[PDB]
Formats: sequence, C-alpha cells, structure tokens
Amino acid sequence: AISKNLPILKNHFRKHWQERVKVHFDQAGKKVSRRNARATRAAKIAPRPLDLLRPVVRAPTVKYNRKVRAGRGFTLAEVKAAGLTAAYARTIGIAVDHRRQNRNQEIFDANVQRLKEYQSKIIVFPRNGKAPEAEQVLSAAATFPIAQPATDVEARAVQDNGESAFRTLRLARSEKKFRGIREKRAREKAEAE
Amino acid sequence: PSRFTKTRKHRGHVSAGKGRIGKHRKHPGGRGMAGGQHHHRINMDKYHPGYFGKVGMRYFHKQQAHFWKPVLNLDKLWTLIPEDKRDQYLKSASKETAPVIDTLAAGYGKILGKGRIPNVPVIVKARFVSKLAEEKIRAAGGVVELIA
RNA sequence: CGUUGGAUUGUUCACCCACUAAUAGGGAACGUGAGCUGGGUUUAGACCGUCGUGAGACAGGUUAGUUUUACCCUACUGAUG
RNA sequence: GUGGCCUAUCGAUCCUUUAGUCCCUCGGAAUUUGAGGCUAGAGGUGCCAGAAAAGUUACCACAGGGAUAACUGGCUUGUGG
RNA sequence: AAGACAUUGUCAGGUGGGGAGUUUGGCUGGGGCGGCACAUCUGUUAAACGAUAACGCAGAUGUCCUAAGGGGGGCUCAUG
RNA sequence: UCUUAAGGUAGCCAAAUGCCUCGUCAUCUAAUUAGUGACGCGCAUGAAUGGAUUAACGAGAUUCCCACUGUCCCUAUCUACUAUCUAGCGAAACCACAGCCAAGGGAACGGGCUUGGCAGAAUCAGCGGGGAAAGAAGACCCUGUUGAGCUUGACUCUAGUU
RNA sequence: CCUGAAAAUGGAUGGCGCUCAAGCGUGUUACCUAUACUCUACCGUCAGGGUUGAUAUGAUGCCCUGACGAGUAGGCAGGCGUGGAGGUCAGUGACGAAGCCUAGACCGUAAGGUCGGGUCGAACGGCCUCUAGUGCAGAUCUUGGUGGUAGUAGCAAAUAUUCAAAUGAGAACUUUGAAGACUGAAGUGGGGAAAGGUUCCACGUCAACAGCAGUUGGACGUGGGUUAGUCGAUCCUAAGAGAUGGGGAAGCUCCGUUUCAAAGGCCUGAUUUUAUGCAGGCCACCAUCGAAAGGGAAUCCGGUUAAGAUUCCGGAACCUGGA
RNA sequence: AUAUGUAAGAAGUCCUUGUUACUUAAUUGAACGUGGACAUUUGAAUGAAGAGCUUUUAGUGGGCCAUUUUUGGUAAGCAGAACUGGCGAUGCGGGAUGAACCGAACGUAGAGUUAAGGUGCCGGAAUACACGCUCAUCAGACACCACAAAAGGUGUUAGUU
RNA sequence: CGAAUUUGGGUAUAGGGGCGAAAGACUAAUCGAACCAUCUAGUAGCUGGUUCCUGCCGAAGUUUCCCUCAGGAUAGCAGAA
RNA sequence: AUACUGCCAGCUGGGACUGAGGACUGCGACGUAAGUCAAGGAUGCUGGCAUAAUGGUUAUAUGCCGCCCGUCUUGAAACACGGACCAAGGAGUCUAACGUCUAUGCGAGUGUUUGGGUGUAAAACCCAUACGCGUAAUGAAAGUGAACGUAGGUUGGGGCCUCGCAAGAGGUGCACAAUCGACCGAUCCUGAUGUCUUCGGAUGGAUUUGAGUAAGAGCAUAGCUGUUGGGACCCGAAAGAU
RNA sequence: UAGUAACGGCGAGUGAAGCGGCAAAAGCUCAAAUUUGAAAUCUGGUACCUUCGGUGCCCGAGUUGUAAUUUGGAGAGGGCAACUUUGGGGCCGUUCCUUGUCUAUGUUCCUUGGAACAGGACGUCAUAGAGGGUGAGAAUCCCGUGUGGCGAGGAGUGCGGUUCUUUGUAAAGUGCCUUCGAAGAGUCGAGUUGUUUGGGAAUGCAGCUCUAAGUGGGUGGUAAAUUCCAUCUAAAGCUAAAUAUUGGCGAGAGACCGAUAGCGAACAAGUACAGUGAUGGAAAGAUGAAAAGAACUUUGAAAAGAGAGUGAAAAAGUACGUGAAAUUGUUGAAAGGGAAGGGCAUUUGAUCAGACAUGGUGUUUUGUAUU
Repeated sequence: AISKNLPILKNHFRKHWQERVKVHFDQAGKKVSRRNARATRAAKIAPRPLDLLRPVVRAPTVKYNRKVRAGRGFTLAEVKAAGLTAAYARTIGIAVDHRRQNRNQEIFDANVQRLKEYQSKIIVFPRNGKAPEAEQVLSAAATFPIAQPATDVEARAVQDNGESAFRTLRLARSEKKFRGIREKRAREKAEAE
Repeated sequence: PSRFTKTRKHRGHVSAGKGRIGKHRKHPGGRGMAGGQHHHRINMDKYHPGYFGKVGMRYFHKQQAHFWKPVLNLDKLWTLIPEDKRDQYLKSASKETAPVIDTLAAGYGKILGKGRIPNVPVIVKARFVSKLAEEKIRAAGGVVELIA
C-alpha cells in the first residue's frame, strides 16, 4: 500500500526474478582463469606482444569530444602513409580498420607517428633465421600509450577586443534560429519584383 | 546481526508487535501503489502532489550526451589551476602573462558568475559563458574565449 | 384429588357427537426426536395455477422422499459391599 | 459595482474541444501543411474526491460472521390475558 | 458435367447465449422491497461560544434572470 | 367504445389448478377442515403451452363398505438368539480439568464462582434427565469488492455462417 | 403496620436467626480493617549533584542525594539461553567430556547459572567479539510414541453336534471309527471361463497368521509336480483398429484404407562350351491386426501318479503334407 | 446559571524628530525607526518535580458503562447525541455474588491510622448508649440493585376549627 | 418374468467432451464439468497460531477521504532519538 | 468555684514496631572555663546452645483466600472456539531500491574490489582516464542561470571581550527561529543605443511564482526501526490455466 | 547509461539504446566477368603404394557451368630503375595425461587404561606440524604430506636441428593509367490485418493486396514536394575468444545440515507398497577394540529361566552406544466425607546447607620447619 512521507520507489520485481538471479561468486576464480588464459596465450605466442597495436581516435559525441582514446585499427590511408600494405600490417601485429576514415589531419599525423614508432620499436624475425628473441613484452598498449594532445600553453597574453563572448553566442544562436525565415524573406522579395 | 532485531525480543508475546485487533494480514490496503486515487489519495495529495497526470511535451530518443554541460562558477574557477602555480599566478597579477583555464578539459560546459574572483587577469576557454561571468572576467582584466 | 371417549384436520387452535362429578387454564429450553413417530414443515424428483422473454419465483396447492451413536460421568431405578 | 439582499443552486486525472501568444518543439539545416507543448474555459462523472456493467440458483461451493436474521433464554409489556 | 462462375486465400460489413470472459452499488434497528438520511441548503432537535447523532421533526436544491445584474433619481407598501 | 390484436368458444371445476375457504347445497357419519355429486364473475380453468371423456392396466394418490385381525380397549404368555456370568481374545468414538444440588449474580440457562443444602471406601445390572453429550470450521441467513452451474433485450467478444 | 399483593424444581434481608430487635427514623461515642495515608528498612527507575587523589583501583569507578513505581495493544532499554565462527583462557576431560536421572545445596527479582550423588564413554566449556534455519502450550499444528475409556463394546445370520480311541507336553476344534444331521442334482456334488499364480502334492514344530485354540492349514521351511500331429492357441474374417499411396498440420501428428499410385505371384521349355538370364502362359487377392464362446483337418477306450493326462503306457484309429 | 473571546506591559507607556513613490489642503497622517525618562514592586492570584519543540515510527480507527442535559420509542439490560468520570487496559477494601457502583489505584516488607462498609453468630469489630415507632395467619431489614400502584383501614402513633 | 428381456466377451464414443426411454443422471465408492501432474508456496480487506526474562513509558475505538461500512490512507492519541 | 472550649517550647506513667549508617568533620545543650551529653541512625550488661536448636527445602494438616488456560470480544469460568497426553520439529526471514536516526572514514569531494597487478591460489595487499552521487537552479521547452552592501537591515540569541567589592552596563555576536530586503530561474509587463526593420533585449518594474543563491556538506560503509516489490510471519479456499 | 528517454483505463505498472570504462579481440567469401589456344573441375569402379590418403587407367557428373581469377576495404587483355619467400609425408625434442615409481624423523623410559593414540622425561625430522588409518587427542606407527628424481604410453606447424630436395616459364606491391568497375526482385517499398516492442500518425515479425529503381536503395525515433546534407550498401554465405551452463565426466572447498535435519532416498530408494492408468511413494544409521555372539550344569515339552562363561563394561546379549517424557509394574512414604491442583502463614514428619583447622592471644608434651 501507500504510507507516510516516502519516495515513490519502482522495484521491478513482479516477474519470476528469482529464477534469473546471477550472483557473481566466480569473480575471484574467473579473474584467476583470465590471468591463466593470458599467461597460456603468452606462452603459445611466446615472442609476441599479446595484443595488437591500436590507433588513437577521438571519442564521438559532444560530451566526450575532449577525450582521445584507443580505436579499433589503423586506416588504410594511415598504414599507406606509414609505408605498409594492410595485409602485412595485420600479419606483423598492427590492427587495421577499413571502415574508419580520417577526415582529420591531426589524428592522421598522430596515428602515422604511432605506426612509425611501432615499426622502429619492433623486430620481425626472419622465416629461416636463428630467432634472436628479445625478452618479449606483453602489452603494445602499455609500451605505446595514448597521450592526450596538449591544446594550449599554461600562460598566454590577454587578447581582448570587446565582444564579451556571450553576445557572440547569442547572435550565433539567433542566426541559426532565424536563417530559414531570412532566406524566406529574401526569396519572397526577389520573387515579388 | 539477527540477534539485535525486535524479532528476538518479541519471542513470547503473542501478536509479535502487530496487534491483536488489527492483525498482520497479507495486503489489507492493496499492493504497491494501489488505490492512489481512491483510498490512498490523501497520502498522494499530502506528500506527493503533482503525481497524477502529464505536463510537458515528449522527446523521442533523447540522448543526455546532447545536454551534457556541467556548470562552473567563478568562485571555483581558480581551482582549475594546480595548487603549485596558483600562488605565483595570484601574486603576479599581470596581463600578457595570464594563466589559461581550459574548462572543457577540466570537464565543464558552461561558466556562471557566482562572483568574487580576484583581480588577476586570466584567459578562460569555455564552450558557453553567462553574461555576468563574462563581465566579471573582463573586470578582473582577463578574457573568456569560446571553444568547441 | 380428578379433569375423559370419539368424527374431520399434520395441525396448535378449531368445530361438532357423546359420556361425565367435571370435561379449568398454564409452566417445566414455546418440558419431553442417542424416548418414538415423521403426517406437516424443510434439500434434491414431479405436476398445476399465477408471475417471468428466459433461467426461474411463489409461508400458493399437490405427490414421493436414509431420523445415526451411550459401553463414560452424573441423575435415576434396583443390586452387592 | 469583480453577478443576483445574505444563507443552497454543483464537478478531478486521462481524453477531446475552444480561446491566447502566433510563443516553444518535431532532436541532420526548413517553404509549408500536420502534430506535440504553455495559460484559461467547455464536453462529466447526481454512488456528486468522480468503475465501464443484467439476472437466476430449491443443483450449488468457499472464507468467515452470533459484528446479523430464522428457536429457547434475557430486558420491555405497546398488544394479548 | 461445370467453368472463369463456384472453390480457396485476405480484408470489410452483418448475424451469431452455440460458445467465451466478466459484471450485476452503498446506507439500512438482519437482508429484500421502500426511502436517500449518498453532494447540498433553511428552521428546530442542539442543552444561550463553536461542534454535535438517529431511516429525528417541518421543508427545500440540480433551477430562474439582459434583468430578477450595476448606478442614480423619484415615490411608498399590506390593510382599515 | 377503449387498451393492445382478439376478447375465453366448446367443454371442465373450491380439480393435483379457488386466496376468500373448513365456499354453498345434497349425500355419506352419532358427530366429517376428509370423500363423492352438484353450483360457479373461475385470486389465477380451458382447448397438440392440448380441452373433455375413457375400457384395460398401476408396488401411483384418496374416500367408503364387507371380511379379517393385539393397531387399540389392555395387556398377558411362549420359543430361539442376545443381553447376563465364566475361559480365551479384544477394539472405538470421545476426553481443558473434571463430574451432587437450590438460588444468586454472571456473556442475561453453572460442575467450578457467592450464599445455602450437604457430604463416607470399592462397586454390578439397567437407564436415557443432564453433560446446552458425540458425529461436521451451519448446507438456512448475512457479509466478502470469493466463486461456480444455468439464463437473457447485461457489458465485451468469438467459432461458424452470410 | 395491614388490605390491595396471582406462576410454575425447593430457596433465599447472603445464611442462621432476630420482635423494649439483631426491624424502621434519629442522635452522641467506642471499636474493626485496603495494595490508601504517616513513619522506617530494602529493590529498581528518574533527576540534581560531589569526587584529579604519591601507590590499592579499567571517573556514569566511588559517593551524597530527593522524588517516584498500576497496566492491555504498542514502543524502547538492560540482560538470560541455543547452533555455528574469529581471538583468548599454553581452559575441563578415558584418574571420565557431552548427555540423562535426583520432593540434595548455593546464587540471581527472573530468564537461568553453579555444584553434590547416581548412569555412561569421547568430547566440551568461561571470557571479548562475529553470525543465525536461535528459545513453544496451544495453530481441529507436523511426525512418532502413549493413555483413560477397558479387560469394556463385543467375538449372537447361514438348523448341530455327541461318544471312544490314537497322536501329542498340551485336544471342544487334528486323525480314525461310531452316532446324529445338513446341502437335496439351477447342490454345500463333478468340471470349466475371467482372475489368481504354485494356493496343487509330499515331508517336519511353535515365532507370527487362521479376531478361541490348534498337534491342523490355502501359514512356515524344503522339495516334487503340468508330457499332445488329433484339446486350445496358431489360420479366417465380424464390429472395428490400422501402415502404404496421397493430402493436412509449425509440429507432436491428423485423415484416409483403395482412394487423382507405374502397387504381385506357380508350371515346364530354359535346368551347365551360358543363367534362374529369356518373343515360355494365366492373369489381376486390391497390407495387416482383430474371437482360447463365431468359422475350423484329424483320438478313442482301459490302465497308470503323492500330485499330469482326450497329452504318459497298452491296444485300436484318424487327418494334413511329402518322387 | 454553567460554559466562552480578549486584556492585566520592557516586542511596554510619553517628546524640536528621521524615511517614504502611500496618505494629507498642508512634515497633516500611516507604518517602521535613531536619540531620550522609567530599579530594586516591570504593573492581579496560585502553580510551574524545567521551557521551545524537531525528526521518526507503533498500535488504534467494532467500543461500552455511570450522576447529569437530552432525541425517537409505551418501554427495554433498546436505539441515538451533551463540558465529564470510568471499564476496556485494573488489581486492592466494601456492595454476599457482579467489567463499570462506593472507597481507593498497586515495587518488597514492618508498625500506626483510616476510607467505603460494618461490629448477635457465621465474621475482625459495642447482644454499646439514648428517644420513639412497629407485631404482619405473605413483618422489615440501607443507594447502583435486583421492583410495586391507585384506592382503603376507631390497627396504632403524632398533627387545625 | 418370452421379451423395448437378461447377460459374457470383443468393439466404438473422453472431459465443456462423451453418453443420457432425461434423474443434471452415468462417465472406476469422484460429476451442476472426472482423474493425474504442473502453473502453485495461486489470492484471501477473512479465521487460527505466532516460542526467553526483567525495567521504564504507555494508547485508541475519534476527524476527513475512499464501491467507503469486517479494510485502508490521513489527523489525533503513544514510544524512541 | 465548676462546666465547656483553647493553649502549655506542662509534669507522670503503661505497651508495641524499627536500630538504617559505621576512620574524627555539623548544629546545639549542660555553673559561660578544660569535659560531658538523650546533639548528623544502639549501645551496655547477662544467660542458654553451638546443635537440626534457628532457619532452608519438602509432604501433610489447619485458618482465610484461589473458576481453565490461549483467543476473538464492549464483555469469557462460560451452555463461545482450540486443547486426552508426551517427545522432537514449528511461524517477521533474505534480497533489490529506499526514509529517519546513529557510529565511522574522508570531506567540496567521495566510493579500490566492472576490471588490472599481486598473492602465503575465493583471502590479503596495491592501482583511475571513467562512472554514480554531491558541488546550480529553474522552465513544458527553446533556453537563461545565482554579491547594489562588511554576503544586507531588524528582533531575539549561546559563547567570548571590557568591566566597578556583591547590580547589571557596553561591545562582538556563530548555530537557529521571526521579519523586511537583495540576487538566479519561470510568468506578466515597459521596451534603449543598434539594426540581416525584424531582429537582438539594455533599462525599469509587477498583491505572481520555484523542490533556488545569500562563506558549500556530501559521498561511502555498517546497525536498529520503518517502506515497497518479491512465497514475504506461518497454515488455510470455492476457483482459473496447461 | 537507468528505473532514465519512452510506453501505460498515462492507472497498477512497464521500460530499452547511442556514447563512456573494461574483458576478449580476427578476419573474411560466394553470385553477378569468355580459360575458350584447348572442363584446366569432381564422385565412383578397377589396379599400385608411404592408406584420415596419394598415384595408372576406365566410366560417370558437368557447358541449363565444374576449376583458377575479383568481393566493394575493392578489383579486372600491360609495361619500369636496386627489390622476401617457397612448399611437402618423417625423426630427436617446447607442450597435456591413463599416469607409474623412489625420496625424513621415537613407536625410548614412568604413570593411568582392556587398548596410549592420554599425562610426564628425554629426543628426532621439518620446503613434511594438510588429511586419514591404527584398540582414546599420533608430525615423528602406517598411508600419505613437502621437495625433488627417474619412468610401462597416447596427442604431434603456438616450433630449433636432421629429413629426399626445390615440380629451375610455380604466387604476391608503387613514383606513370589506354578502359572500366558486373554487386542478390514477388525483393525493397506502400497499404492493410493480427501479434509484438519502450518505439509513441504504427519497433520487429507474419498473412493478404499492390509492387520498384539505378548517382539507385535503406536509415537519420512526429505523418506529408525539397535549395542541400550526413551515413551505410539489404533482399546470399562462413568465422575462434571473452559470455551461458539446477545435465554428463573429473576435481577442490564451505562461519551449510547432521538421521523428523540434509536430496524423496546416509541403508537391497525411486526400493517396499497403492492405483486400471497417468502417476503416488515411505519407514529404515550406531553391540563391542575384537564375536571373544554366552562352552558347560540345572528346571522346562519348548520358548526360555537360573547358575556358569567372554568382555573394560552384559547398567553393551543381536528385541544390542546413554537409553528422556508421556504411560506402566513392584517396594517405600503419605493424604483421601461429591474432584485435584494453587497463594499467605504456621505446625508436624522427613531431609539439608551455613565460625568453631583460622590475618589474635599462647602451653597440665595428643602418637616427641617445634605438638
């Protein structure tokens, strides 16, 4: 029923929720299993860095616009500018993403620099050599970290010219709001002589 | 701590604190929000006015990322500077050497003028700003420039 | 100290025929169903009249319709001790 | 003088509909139509703080109720005597 | 024989207690029938503040009015 | 003439249908709310929702007569088997504690309480006054925002069919 | 005071009883006794305070106090017990743990704790904390066990048993004689069907069972027993059930049974430089299941067993299939 | 009559004033003030086993019974309402007995005194004291309460012309 | 009591179905909708029960609304902090 | 003179119950002296026994009391219901999301434990860019978005400061309460320089309105109690479905 | 994200997704192209061999299309200037197990006891003091445990070296493009109906009707020409890991339960028994260290009893660990005139605990650090 001054709570428990209860007792055991799987795959691929090299990309929306993070793979344009074919990049451990485009020069340079750094920092064993192992590292991500680009200096000179940056916002919003009506007026005035 | 409950103290008393006349029954008033217009209307009108009906207009597929715009006030504006350089910036209150505050990397979307920053000039980079905040920054001698 | 026998009615009341000394009125969980009976009422079957579109209704009328147990304690009646 | 000399003569949510700014939104920019919002009325709940609603059961069922009827008993004694 | 009509598929309108699911108010000197004491108003009950019950008593309401609203002026009504 | 189409015809009746009602008359009896025969403004008879009649039939309902008789006046006696006592064998229902009354008061009908009466081990056979005895969470009645069977001009649908 | 003044079990100024009362009206006075009042002791609660001292005191520690104390529903607080858990008592214990019995003792207002004495046999407890499937008188509670009733109701339908002997520890009930009876040929006789399943038959005695008994038994233990060409099944079709071909259905499956289907089997030639290959013939039931009473190939007598016989044996026949 | 509103002060009582867009014909008013005068009585009584509450939550939401006012009803141990007090929820002493009446409310004990009710015996306590009345062939005997009336009687007792 | 007869076996009809010379009869002691398992520990404003001690405090049956009248919300009364 | 009232800080007796406290303290009295005492709670003397004598327990007897518990109920001993008996079992639980309060940690921040590292292999122990909540509100929404002042004035305020030999005066006044304002949002208005001449909306306001500002208080964990959904304190339908 | 946007008699209730952090990460291939100077492809039959197969030959399939080539990220009759690789059946071995085996230390003395595994003394090993067994609580008695060593087999491009050697015209990129660039139809899409979703002038799905197009088509969460956008490329297909796992097999645990509990079942438990059937479905653990399970004698017809005997115990006798209560029998003790039980108080009878060894004095020696 309903009673004294209390919040209205919506506890969605009118189905047979007790059949669908997943209490994670296996958290510790699953962490152990995940570490064991990582170690076993490392032993399997013993010279290899246990993961692929990912590119730096920008987060999509306006809320995460500021952040730069790790994407899925490098653009075909990026691997071309680095100087590799897509298939060879995949074979020597560079993640390649075909569907991602670079409309951005800054991100293009950042990822080309990442590719050059990876090429310099890795050694490809020959197919018929002595396999000079080099104390495998386990994380391309940890050895090629994503760093947020520095946008500005800590101190600068005040450049004031008298628009207050609020009148600017108000006016830009106004032009966006009224552009269609203004185009209407212009077209009507051109049409009616 | 089952041993600190009143169930432990009700052992031996017949009704378990629920009364002899009006006993502990299953759902004597209904289940959940039952009868909020009929017999729980008094509780609804006293403690949750505005509960029934609809007022505004809908928004199909509303994403809160569009409306992300945390607000930063002027009194907290100077906390965005590291504490080490904050004293130097406060003491050397000069133009042409003003510190740059990029509130977007700080995590804020709009700047509001809650008042009383010092008279140290400062370059403030903000997506949005309020009129009073811009006026107070100008009075302090700095500038707010719009970013995206 | 008595206050009956009957015709009709399931009847209580009635109402007649008689006898009689008289056929007074009542109570006892409207005494008394592990005392009886079961005519009536009062389940289920069925008919009729009126009512209801109907299913059905009707202290309206008809007909057929399982009446269980004491060996215990008291009380009582007798019987030992 | 903010209806009737005073004390009665009346109506939520949701929905619809009208009036008002022609003000906000249709979320990739919009001619424009359409639709959705903001404020005030109207369409009504008379069980009037507002469910959307025909019976029958003598074939009946369950949860209960001596909170409540049909005996006795109890108070009363109008009525009867 | 029959023939692009029957048939069959889909949608649409009838019909459809044959069947399905539901429902069939409350108060109440038991319930039912009656009434409304269910939203209200006047007088009394009501016991000289206010409040105060009963299916208490005597009634009334769901309307009516462009004047039967508002202002001003003039006049005075029933009856003998 | 009016409602609403027609106004109950033939018949039948206090009828298994008539409340008033134990209708009124006759008969049957010593006496008849019974029976039969009549009479019908018949609450509310009546024509295949069949009316009237009807031989035969009926573990159908009802009245009277003869016969017969323990139904009864008004009880008595006899037989078998029980009950009964013994050997063996041996349950159950019930059970708050129990078991003598009168009155009082009390949830208004007490085994207990109050005031009286009283009051003597252990018991057997009967008995049906009491234990408001036992048997069953009253089947009547009401309530429940509990059902179900059935019906329909209820609400909402539906298979079929068109 | 009397009349008015009548209700049912016997009967209540509470009873006995009381008459210048132990009645009625009134008036001093004495006396009786509530958990009330006064005053003391003690318990607890609340409150207002005191208290920093060189050791011998974990400061709501010690202490001064004044007032107060009913209680259902209900709230809160301090505690008492139970099973497990972390610490500790270098805790108790086969020289006796835990349990259990004990009108023995002490402590606490109590929940309860501690101990003495019996029984015994392998674990258990105090303290600070943690935890909960943590405390029962009831729920016509659950499951077990047990009563009074109670050596009671009862063991009374189907006519009925009696004498002797044997066996036996033991005989109303077993066996054998003798008598009396009963069913009375739509039987209490002799066989079978369904069903049962070894109960059939022989050999051994009280544990249970046979509502008494039991030496007996359809009980118990151990064994033995059912013989077919002819009797049945098997074969046939009945009402019907049901594959296939086909068609439905998401499908489990449903319909359909000869339907809009290309639906199979007995004689000589082939029967050895060559096989069942071939102008060798007739053709066209239109699966199958369904009867221990329907239809149907054929066995009788005598004898034999503890227990089987239309089955075994003896004799005498018949039917079916095979150059 | 009872019941009932308010007031009995320091937020109070009195002065060229200070503010204002309100108000006035008008520094006239209205409101709010600065600056000033009020003490051992700061403006009746009694009490105040602390005063202002803040949050949160239980049970309850069938009531019933007094003296009183009262409605319906012939009335009811009936039904329904009054400032109240009780029972529920509460034992104790008394009314023999009884939820509610009277007395009085409760920690465990001891002395004393009482309440209501009682003192012939049951039964603790005067068969006390004092004046009357009453004799019943259904006496009477103490509230709530467990009942009696109209009308009568040279029964007896006491009271005007 | 010679047939609308009685009966064995086989067979068909299965649960909102069957079957009924009709009684809501019969359908495995089950019938006004069988039995079995499951949904299901169905819901119950209704009945019953609800387990240790002591200490302190200590009620309400009233207000308003409610298909509200055996229930609830709300205010009041009470506890604790 | 006696009554009868009243007073005596007037005298003389006869009984009963109690004896709390326990290292000097006080107030008093006694010819006003060292001392004594009946003055802030009993001592002195004496006897018997030293045991079941006192007392405890237990059974009985006696006097007076005492109805059967639980339950629903205005009211139960009830001629209301359950209960013949005994043993064992037997009924407010856990979870998700929360309200008040309280303890703790940190605090304009807070939360390690989704993960990663490590480990004495579910424990430790160590590691944030994120995310949640908080730090901004308001409006349906476009949007706008919190100092005219010592973060305001007034009344009251604990505490602190200055105080004379015991009054009480002054000052400063946090929390908190009452009030008048100021600021932000919404609504209704009046609308300045300018101008994509229809836009932007300065300025001034309004018996209007908000879960706001006005020198942050929250976040997390735990505990009692309360809430809702869940079998939901335990047992209980008539039914309904597959 | 988020109990949010939305849905909902907008009531009760319901209710996702993008982003963000992380775990895991992996990519791709058919149809649509003429190899046309050579169906270059493949099943099968029959032979040979190194047989999860490989080679002669033969038939067949197949041109109504089997190979190579390309898959939208792209890709397709050629030519330059330095330009990695190959690939294939074995053997020693990286790697998981049926797994096997070996590897320490007291059973030394005394006490109690039936038993020492308990108490005491002395020891020893310990990368082993986990657990279990053994006649009681055992690191050291046994099995094991800890640490290492040595082996009875199987699976074999996550690979270092051998192994016969390259089928000596074997398959892959740009600094310049001569042309292009085939891309899935009763399918998108539209309507309508039903269902479903948070999806709201309709989210997905399905039935019916209509039914396309090539800068086309889908989407862009409010129904309808567009000056422009943005973003993918459907109606064909494959693909480990992180994820799930009340079943099966193996293993390790628990602040769980402890025989009315825990699964219904600790046991000849889905058993016995109940139903025609679907189905329903219990009860039931413990002698002792060891049967040493009671020889023998006596009474009895016998069961059995009484002795005796084994045993630590028979107060463990198979009806067996102690055997509680209800309920009984016997003995003992008490009361009892239509209940019993209870409270206060005493009495009587039973029964019983509380200084008299002592922080103080002192003495005629009980049995002569003092009694």
